[PDB]
Amino acid sequence: PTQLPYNEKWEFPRNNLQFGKTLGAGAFGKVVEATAFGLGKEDAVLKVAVKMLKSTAHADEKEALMSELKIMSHLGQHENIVNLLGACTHGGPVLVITEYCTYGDLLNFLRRKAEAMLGPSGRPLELRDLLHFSSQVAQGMAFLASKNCIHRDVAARNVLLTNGHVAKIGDFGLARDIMNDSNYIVKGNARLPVKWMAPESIFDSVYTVQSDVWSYGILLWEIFSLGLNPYPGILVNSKFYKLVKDGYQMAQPAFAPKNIYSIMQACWALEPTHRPTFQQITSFLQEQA
Ligand SMILES: COc1cnc2[nH]cc(Cc3ccc(NCc4ccc(C(F)(F)F)cc4)nc3)c2c1
Repeated sequence: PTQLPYNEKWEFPRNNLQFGKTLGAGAFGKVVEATAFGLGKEDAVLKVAVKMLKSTAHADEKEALMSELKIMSHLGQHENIVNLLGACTHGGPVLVITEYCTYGDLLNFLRRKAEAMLGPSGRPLELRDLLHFSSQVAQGMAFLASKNCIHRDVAARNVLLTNGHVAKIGDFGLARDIMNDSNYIVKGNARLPVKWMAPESIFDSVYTVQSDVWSYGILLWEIFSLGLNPYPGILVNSKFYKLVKDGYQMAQPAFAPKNIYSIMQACWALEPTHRPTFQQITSFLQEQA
């Protein structure tokens, strides 16, 4: 968990990085765009996303970034996650070099796309596009699940779009301003994305792959509503916790076929083991796309 080894195959020279604009910034971290020179086997020169701490960060934050790095090394690579390209551990602050995704997170892309289509009164989205997006994050999640890996924050804001509009699951983490983010509710000590959480996660503080499958259900909802907020208009309070515990589910989104909303409902099984596996979801979605 903390005792994994950082392999130095990933080690990259920070002086071979030319930084661009900041892509996102949290309290104690940020993601900045950069150009790396001689990166990888083929000595590629490409645009990367670099994840780093700010000056405000302390040893606590340093440890987390390192651990995250150790995990990304452990996991392996898959087309539908945000891959680790390299890391700078020596001679300065820890820098994490990952794939750069031209279109940013899925949530804004969906929201800004929808506005463009409404406009008249790139090209517009069609139902195939949402199926593909949904499909791809399933392949990605299914990859983690094969590694006994738990994301604990599945949502459209942490799903990124590269060229060709290929979806990759990531985690902004320190690079997200969750202190002022209303999608993150203050429960006790922690700030949690409550509306995406399985009931067992909220109450028993239990996180499994199946709790991630629940969160994926919420994700499908975001996609087929073109970026609406989950449980819209509903304040997170005692009533809201009771409702979820008693099997309250959102209504069908405007753009979901009934079989897609059916799969949303299966993700929201109150019993964790009754929810689908990510592979099940993948093969079904692949077929629809
Ligand atoms: C905004 O415009 C962009 C453009 N390209 C981009 N590439 C990566 C990000 C944001 C980002 C940067 C790094 C990162 N890494 C954290 C992480 C943790 C865990 C995984 C995992 F588990 F899915 F493998 C992936 C990524 N996750 C997300 C980005 C933002």
